[PDB]
Amino acid sequence: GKELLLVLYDYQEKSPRELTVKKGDILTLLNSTNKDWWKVEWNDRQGFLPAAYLKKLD
Repeated sequence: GKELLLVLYDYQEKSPRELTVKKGDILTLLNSTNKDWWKVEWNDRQGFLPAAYLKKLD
């Protein structure tokens, strides 16, 4: 029950609740109810990334 996401562009965190990711990383979607910010899971981390940086793969 994992909805996968592709990171489209590098992103550097701007708060302690955000992730830093690189283009091509594959994440899991946790919550898409905010149009601008999605909560995601990657490695052992859970945090936010801007929705514009992500593509749903399912």
